[PDB]
Amino acid sequence: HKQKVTQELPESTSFDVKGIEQEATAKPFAKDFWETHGETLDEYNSR
Amino acid sequence: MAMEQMTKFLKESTYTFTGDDVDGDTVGVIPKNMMQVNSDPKSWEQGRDILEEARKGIIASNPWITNKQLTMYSQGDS
Amino acid sequence: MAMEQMTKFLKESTYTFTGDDVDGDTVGVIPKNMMQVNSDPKSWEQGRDILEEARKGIIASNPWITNKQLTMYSQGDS
Repeated sequence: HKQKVTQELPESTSFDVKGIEQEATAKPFAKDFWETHGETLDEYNSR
Repeated sequence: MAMEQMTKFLKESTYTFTGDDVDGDTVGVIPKNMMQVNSDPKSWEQGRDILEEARKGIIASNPWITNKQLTMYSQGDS
Repeated sequence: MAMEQMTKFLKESTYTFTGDDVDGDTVGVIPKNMMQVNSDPKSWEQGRDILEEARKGIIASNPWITNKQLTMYSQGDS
């Protein structure tokens, strides 16, 4: 008699959904002003 | 020190709006980061003018409000 | 007695850091055990200097901070 059970296995799949990635942590407004205008916020308002 | 440091951080990075006579002379608070129009952060100043011309521009078109006075709010990117 | 004893224990084994004008003139508290550089505990003093040269050394390189002022903290071994 033939064995009515096959080594063939059932298959499940992962709920892999990719949406839209996020923007990285934008620079702080103080550091933004620094490496763009070479001088901090305090040194800019003293004028 | 925590108070002075969070206060300095909010003072350097945010900006209060104000209009006509309103108790407490403050209508909303938006960060100086969400108001730029260029890549350099000083440009926030320019982006401020439009808003003060927009808010008034709305009051000059929607006068029926309770007071001739709106609010202001910046959630997410808006 | 509990107060005086825990106070003496913290005074003999810890050390407050301080910088420029900061409300309360205290920026972090690290134990005198995690600052040694040799096997003898007095060496903590030496290990202190580096930190006061490192913190300043960071302020002299990262001036854009809110205040020219950092914090300090020692969790685990760090």
